[PDB]
Amino acid sequence: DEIDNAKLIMKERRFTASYTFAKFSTGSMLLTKDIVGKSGVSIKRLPTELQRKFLFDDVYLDKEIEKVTIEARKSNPYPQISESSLLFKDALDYMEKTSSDYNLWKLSSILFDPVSYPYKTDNDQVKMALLKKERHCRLTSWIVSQIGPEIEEKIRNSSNEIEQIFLYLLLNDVVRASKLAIESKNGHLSVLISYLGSNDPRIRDLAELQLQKWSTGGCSIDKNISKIYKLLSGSPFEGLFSLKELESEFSWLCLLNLTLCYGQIDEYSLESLVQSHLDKFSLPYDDPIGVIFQLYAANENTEKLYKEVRQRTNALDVQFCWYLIQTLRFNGTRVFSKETSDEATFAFAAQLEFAQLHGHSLFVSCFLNDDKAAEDTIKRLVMREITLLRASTNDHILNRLKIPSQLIFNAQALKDRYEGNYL
Amino acid sequence: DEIDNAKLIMKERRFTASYTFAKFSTGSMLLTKDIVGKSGVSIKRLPTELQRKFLFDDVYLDKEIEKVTIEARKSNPYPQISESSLLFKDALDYMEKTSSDYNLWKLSSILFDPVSYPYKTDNDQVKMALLKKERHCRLTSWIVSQIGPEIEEKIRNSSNEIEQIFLYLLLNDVVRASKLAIESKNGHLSVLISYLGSNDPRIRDLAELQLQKWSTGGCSIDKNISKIYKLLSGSPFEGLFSLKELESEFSWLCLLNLTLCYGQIDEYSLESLVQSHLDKFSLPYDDPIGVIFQLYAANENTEKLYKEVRQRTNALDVQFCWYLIQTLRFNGTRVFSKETSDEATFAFAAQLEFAQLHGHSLFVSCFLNDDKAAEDTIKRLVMREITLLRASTNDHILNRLKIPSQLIFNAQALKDRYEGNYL
Amino acid sequence: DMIHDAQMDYYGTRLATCSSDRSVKIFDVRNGGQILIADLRGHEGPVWQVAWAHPMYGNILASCSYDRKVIIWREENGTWEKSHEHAGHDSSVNSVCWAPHDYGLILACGSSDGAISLLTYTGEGQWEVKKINNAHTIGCNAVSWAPAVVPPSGQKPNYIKRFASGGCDNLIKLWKEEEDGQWKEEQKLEAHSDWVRDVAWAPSIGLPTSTIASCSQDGRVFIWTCDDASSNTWSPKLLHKFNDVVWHVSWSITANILAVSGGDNKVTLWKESVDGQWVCISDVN
Amino acid sequence: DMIHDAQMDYYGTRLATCSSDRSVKIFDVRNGGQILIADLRGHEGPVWQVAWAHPMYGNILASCSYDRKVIIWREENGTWEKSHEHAGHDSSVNSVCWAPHDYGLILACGSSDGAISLLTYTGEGQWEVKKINNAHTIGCNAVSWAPAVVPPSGQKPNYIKRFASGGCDNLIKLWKEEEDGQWKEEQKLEAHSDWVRDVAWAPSIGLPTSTIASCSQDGRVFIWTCDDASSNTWSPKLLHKFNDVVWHVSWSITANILAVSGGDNKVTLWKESVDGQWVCISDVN
Repeated sequence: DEIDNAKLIMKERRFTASYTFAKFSTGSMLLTKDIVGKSGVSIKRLPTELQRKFLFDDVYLDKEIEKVTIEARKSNPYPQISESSLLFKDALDYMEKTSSDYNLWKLSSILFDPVSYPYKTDNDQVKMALLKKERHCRLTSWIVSQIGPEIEEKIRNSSNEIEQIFLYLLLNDVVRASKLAIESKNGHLSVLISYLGSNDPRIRDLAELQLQKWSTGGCSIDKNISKIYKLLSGSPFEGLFSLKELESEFSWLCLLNLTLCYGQIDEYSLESLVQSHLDKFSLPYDDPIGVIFQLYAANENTEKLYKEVRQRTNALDVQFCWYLIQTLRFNGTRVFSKETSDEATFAFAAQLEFAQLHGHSLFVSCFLNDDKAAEDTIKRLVMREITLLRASTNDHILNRLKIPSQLIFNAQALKDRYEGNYL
Repeated sequence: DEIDNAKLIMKERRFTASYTFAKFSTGSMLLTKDIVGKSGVSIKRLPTELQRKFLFDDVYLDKEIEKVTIEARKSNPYPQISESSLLFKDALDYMEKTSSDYNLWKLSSILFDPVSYPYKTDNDQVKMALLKKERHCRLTSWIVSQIGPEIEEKIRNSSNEIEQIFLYLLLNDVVRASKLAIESKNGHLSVLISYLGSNDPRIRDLAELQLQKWSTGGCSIDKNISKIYKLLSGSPFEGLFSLKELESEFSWLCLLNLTLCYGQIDEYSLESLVQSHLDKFSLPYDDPIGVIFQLYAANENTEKLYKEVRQRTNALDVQFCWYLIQTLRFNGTRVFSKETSDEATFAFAAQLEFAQLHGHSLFVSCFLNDDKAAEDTIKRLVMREITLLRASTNDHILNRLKIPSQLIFNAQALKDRYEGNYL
Repeated sequence: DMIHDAQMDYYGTRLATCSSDRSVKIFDVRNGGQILIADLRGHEGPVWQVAWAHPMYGNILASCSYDRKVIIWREENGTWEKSHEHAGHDSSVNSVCWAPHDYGLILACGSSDGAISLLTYTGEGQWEVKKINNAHTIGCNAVSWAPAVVPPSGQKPNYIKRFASGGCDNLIKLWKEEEDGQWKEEQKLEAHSDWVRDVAWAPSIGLPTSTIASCSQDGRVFIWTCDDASSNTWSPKLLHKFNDVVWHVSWSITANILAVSGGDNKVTLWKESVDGQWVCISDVN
Repeated sequence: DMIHDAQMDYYGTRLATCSSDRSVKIFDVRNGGQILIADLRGHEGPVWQVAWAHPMYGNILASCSYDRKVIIWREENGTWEKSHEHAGHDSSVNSVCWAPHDYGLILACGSSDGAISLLTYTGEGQWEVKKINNAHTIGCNAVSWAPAVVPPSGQKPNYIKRFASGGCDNLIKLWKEEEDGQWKEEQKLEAHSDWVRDVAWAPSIGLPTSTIASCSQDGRVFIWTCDDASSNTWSPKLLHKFNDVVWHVSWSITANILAVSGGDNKVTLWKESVDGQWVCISDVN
């Protein structure tokens, strides 16, 4: 007598017994129906796929804040970042030297963080050339450590001293590569190896001109003695006796180090140099250290590539992307569009919300260009999580972020007011 | 020492530890990977959502086969249906009188199954008029049973006898509607009610002409005495005192019965008549008996509506659709396109394949016009399931379906041959 | 037995609910644990949707129902009594929603008779009701408010005050409060082949590219978009189609993730890719 | 530990399998119960895909592998020995497939070096190998045969003998047996933004509207429909995109249901609606 209406209405309403439902809520939690609730309201929560430990310790957020200068925007009292001396370097301390992160980070910190020479020198053509180089070593010197285990060990495997030498070169170790040369009664090499570090056409030609001759009948010598002269020719990969063959067992990074050390075609941009390597060789698909290079390599097209890249790969950590754009934007390092920046600032500031990290979330919100949006978010974020942003989060985050005296009092008053009746 | 290749190759192959897989097989079963198999090959099978019990009993398939005439096609020995005396009626026996199916089926069997005199009188003006009517009663007589509980019971509720009468009319029960009229000292009605069944303009006008007058300062009149005269006017729903108001508590079908009994507005075709009702009233959503009417109603546009209809509703059962097209195609009853027929023959013959009931599949397969396709399927179906189509399925299905002597021997030989080595 | 709609309170403290047993239960979730607090009974028919007003007006919660009546329950010290009721529609009332807190305390209700009432609040226990007859052909199911958007003087701006709404005619009509006083249908949106089930006006992340989502009996989910402010252009884009009906759709606040409820008792999440195509991020339950 | 591909025998009697442990296991399934029958070991590297030849040639099964070699195992009274082997490619061999039984007993193999061998069988233990170098840029992953289609004399027709094939260059190149004797790339299909994973040539239900499905790293599944009014016009249509890669794709025989393997360890089924948009019929597992 009571089931026919449930049937009538269930039916007069196109309602299958399959009817389910779910709705997100203010705090960002969703309420699925499961039968697991006193009233069947599975209040599951939203996952912050944002995984990087240090984000959960006051110190980082707190300390990284002194790294900035806040100032109310031109169209309202809502704070926005004026100046930020933020470098990849900063982050290194909070990470561990064995993780790929430390690498990705340490790398960027090298490719982008600004080289800063100590003693001021009158001559500028010089200063510009030093930093030019400081950045050079810094990077090769790194890859030397990344290919250290790789090559070092691959050396224990030889009964061919000449091959042994070519290997020491591969580690940019001329000193030991030379010592070996003399000690094996293969001195003439110790000579070339001497020149290797410089740029002398005499040699260059002497090398190549020889190479050409070596292809006529008389081929009585080691692939190693050849490979070595090749390192003198200049371009070793696009050569008459190319090294493109090494892609077999060497790390693409082992090779790259070559093009950056012996693969000088003419004196010009490193960025463009790196880029030259990428052309002859393709890099590991989902590799973060890889991608980061393309970004460095594609100089002016920076933002364009980024956009292009992110559209195909889930290899760059939201927080990274953001920290990138930001460190690059406040150092002149590169060319980044307001639309794209804020586009990725939301991204991050969101994960931080999902996480219940309102201070970190809020803070990252300040790099918002769009004054309307900034205000828009901030008012929202604060109006809902005031209690959480009060008494112990460090006791003042909001005054630290130059947030509006009024907004605080307003949203504050509102909850005290809310709790007021509940009690 | 052995895990680094799994890692290298897993990686040198863009293979996430997420790699899964699944492939359908000849029998139509899919092999998912689950860890539930000795070798992790969950050989799950494909569901034949084709719910209708009788399909699993030899008798039906067997008996329904004598209902046909098979004949090899014009371009090969592959059998195709020449003649099929198949009617919805046939199916009724194997179903149960309480299910909506029996209705849907019983209904169609009325709207489409041929009507027929049982004695040879040939005034085509007469015979054509009889069948015209036989089909008429047959249908109203049905709806009378569908609205029986509905109205009958709704009558126990009335203190008003006049309203009681109007109700008896609604069931096309004049005899009792009249008796009541006289017994309540409301005789004049018993007179009109007398005329109601016929078509006399005198009355018709007498009614309407009165109705018009009743709208001028003459109240205290039963809505029932009015509603009744309305039933005389001719068109009751498109009237000067319309009954369109009844959509409130009456089954749309209750109304329809009206337009088919008192709404003979014009003396034409039934199909078009039914169609007239549909125009003033919206139909029940997801309703199979409903849809079937639109199909009957939209005469020449038959196939067009069908296409139109199937695109919005899962109310019409694959097997039905098929049986429809087929019973309609072999009786001249309607207009159906080869492309659309075969289009739906595959549909059905497929479900029958997932169920494994090949006997049915092969048979429905003969309802294929495209001689290439027919041959194409048949050769396939048989080549794979010969053993199953042999010794006990009734012992001859294949000879019964005028299938090729060669195909049998060929596919047969092939498996004996296959089993040959397996042993 | 089976609940229909249940929505968390602002400040995430309570959790009102309602099921076909005509009972509006308000639970409380402190720490993740559910704890009833009152069972507001009062509808002659199952309750459909339910919505919490903005804490700025104290603690209010309204629930509509198949009883053709809508109830507003205030709260005064634990005193969960109803301060007002409204039965301005003849057929059931499929949905309710509150206007962005700045417009004031306005409540929108779409019935099944094809109408739409709008309870505005006054100084005391008074409520005017500007109504919209024959808004949809066969009735209305969804009602969503357009995000409060602000347009040299001492004034709180006059907003565009719009609010969309789907129904049984398949049309998702948008609406607007004409400067004089009554709402008019700014535009229709016919992309659905059957009943529109729900229509949700995504919140603007300050961003001007206002969006709106809809799901219907046909089993398709469209995310209608407007390319710029003031251009009457709503270009629908297909999210996905399931062989079964979709019952509800909601927007996650920051990312604009769509929670798609419907089909196989399953609920899905979607985020629009850097490519423009929408994807399923995961399967709930 | 983890299997890769496993395919049921014709006549649904056996079930060959292979996993990364370099073992090609043939299990029997009579009544639904799995029962091993032999563990054909012989690959220096994990086995990738595996295919059963047509019973018309006895009982044959071929398996390719990362060992750059492909093996063909015959059967003579339980004698599961290999009658032939072929290491004509330098890099691993991602896939194999047999040509429709009418063309004869031809086997197609796509390597990772970017080539494609084609073992045709002769009278005895002999196998000619018409090969295709640099077919795809970075290698090949999929190889599928186009359904055997028949074109006044005593002759078994000369078929169009086509067979598609995806690879690491993102192109799904179709191919054709030139009247003289070698294959040429009739056409390229560039719709994928990353590696094409698998490519399956749907079987023609006698119907001339030949289709083909593909899935790739980008996580999209396309259905290249084609009305070859004598000219190659393959118009791709998007099935769906998941945020994760799709590993395999197969066609169900009658309905043309697509089994979509990939994404979240889940497998999906699809059928193109009476409307033209493809839908997910269900979730496996």
